[PDB]
Amino acid sequence: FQGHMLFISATNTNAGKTTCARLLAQYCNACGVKTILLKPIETGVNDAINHSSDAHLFLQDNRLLDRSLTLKDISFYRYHKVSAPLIAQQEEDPNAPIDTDNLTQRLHNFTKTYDLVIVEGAGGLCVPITLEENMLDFALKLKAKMLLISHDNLGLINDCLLNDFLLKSHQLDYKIAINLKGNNTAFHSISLPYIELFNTRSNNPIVIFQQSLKVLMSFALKGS
Amino acid sequence: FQGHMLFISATNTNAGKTTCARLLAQYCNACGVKTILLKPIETGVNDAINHSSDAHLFLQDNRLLDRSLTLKDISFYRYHKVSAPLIAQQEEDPNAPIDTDNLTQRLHNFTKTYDLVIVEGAGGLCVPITLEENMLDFALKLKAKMLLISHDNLGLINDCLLNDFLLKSHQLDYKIAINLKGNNTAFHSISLPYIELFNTRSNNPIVIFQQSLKVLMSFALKGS
Ligand SMILES: Nc1ncnc2c1ncn2[C@@H]1O[C@H](COP(=O)(O)OP(=O)(O)NP(=O)(O)O)[C@@H](O)[C@H]1O
Ligand SMILES: Nc1ncnc2c1ncn2[C@@H]1O[C@H](COP(=O)(O)OP(=O)(O)NP(=O)(O)O)[C@@H](O)[C@H]1O
Ligand SMILES: [Mg+2]
Ligand SMILES: [Mg+2]
Repeated sequence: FQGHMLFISATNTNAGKTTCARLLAQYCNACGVKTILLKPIETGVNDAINHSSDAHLFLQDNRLLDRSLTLKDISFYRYHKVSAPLIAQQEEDPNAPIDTDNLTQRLHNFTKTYDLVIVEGAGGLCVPITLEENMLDFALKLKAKMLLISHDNLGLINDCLLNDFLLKSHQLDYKIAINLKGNNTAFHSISLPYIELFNTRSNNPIVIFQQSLKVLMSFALKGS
Repeated sequence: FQGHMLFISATNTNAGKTTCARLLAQYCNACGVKTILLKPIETGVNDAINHSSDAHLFLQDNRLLDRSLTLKDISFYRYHKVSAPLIAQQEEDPNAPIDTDNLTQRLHNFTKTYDLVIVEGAGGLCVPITLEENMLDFALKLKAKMLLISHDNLGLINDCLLNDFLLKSHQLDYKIAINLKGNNTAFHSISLPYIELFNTRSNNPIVIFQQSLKVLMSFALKGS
């Protein structure tokens, strides 16, 4: 088999995809599992003046494995508008719809040279890419496994379970992981009691990302 | 037929259920459609010291139609903890699980005396009530129509469409309405372009609450 592919989505923008992706790739690389970070679609950027977008952060990490990589090797559709990608594309690049067949080829080409290809999405599972496809559709076309990152605040129960319902209704292997930030102990008192109950009753438990680097590495790499 | 019943849920706590419920009930009552507001389950309250919970606000509105109403007539399970109702119940009232058969009877009794019974939920569609039921399950047992209120910020696309997927996967009549707050014009530039596209492609469009009091009154009251 060629390298494994793990898509990283989230309950919400700013839940922690980039933070968690970078931590997981660092952990895998430290275990000798050669791992690249890709951000194929990114909104909210201005590359002429700012070098700290997600693709820039990924690029810094990635060049520890390949100095020759450049931004355009790991991120392909980039927009200024802080919006769903479909809208940003229609406004800023009307003649170039996002081509997910092209993306699928470019992402799978990295499975030749990496043990694990981590793909950060944008927006959320239902956020529109093209007129006919959302982020989940893209992940399904990739045949990737899915890591959905949740925020750690009140509301995470509802958000996790809305995504669980959508994911379980589709043919893909997925995990949900809560990105539990430092200084948050309300989580343990308010939300954790239900996560624990849910996990006794579910075949696919919701985990805490920070407790789960080994589990998530195992998940990403298992099988064919 | 006896009075109609409309359940009000949301994308997130604080999206605007109470605000929108009170506006819709006021509009219906001003049209001669006798409407009561109920908050059967409420967390985060301390009735010994605070009289501005959702049930208190509903009670003030409701007593314009019936002076004899009291808090216990319109709200039945009330907890101090700011959490999902299941957790608050297990911690504060371990011997009294929330009984949704009891709730269904109490809520339906108001269809004798009102043209429309508006029922605010808590937490979100997937938030747990009992070990076996969430808010959506409660609304399904009620046989109510559903009004899901969305927030108006970046992220509303994903949130609305996650709820749309869950709702359309169940046997109930529902609308999604965005609670568009004053002073928000980013909405029109950032999110509205996709809502408009989605609505051309959907048999059940996402509306803006503030544009939709007549439409939503019609929805709540139509048919048997
Ligand atoms: N565990 C954490 N501890 C402390 N800060 C965090 C943590 N996770 C995320 N952050 C901060 O929260 C912000 C958002 O996190 P980030 O990982 O960029 O989210 P994201 O989901 O990738 N955002 P986006 O790609 O724009 O949708 C950043 O400033 C992070 O540094
Ligand atoms: N359209 C609006 N314009 C201005 N303020 C609003 C608007 N909608 C909601 N708010 C305020 O936002 C806060 C939350 O609204 P509220 O209607 O109480 O939400 P909710 O969904 O019922 N909350 P909860 O029942 O606790 O889950 C309140 O302080 C409201 O006054
Ligand atoms: Mg990111
Ligand atoms: Mg409320």
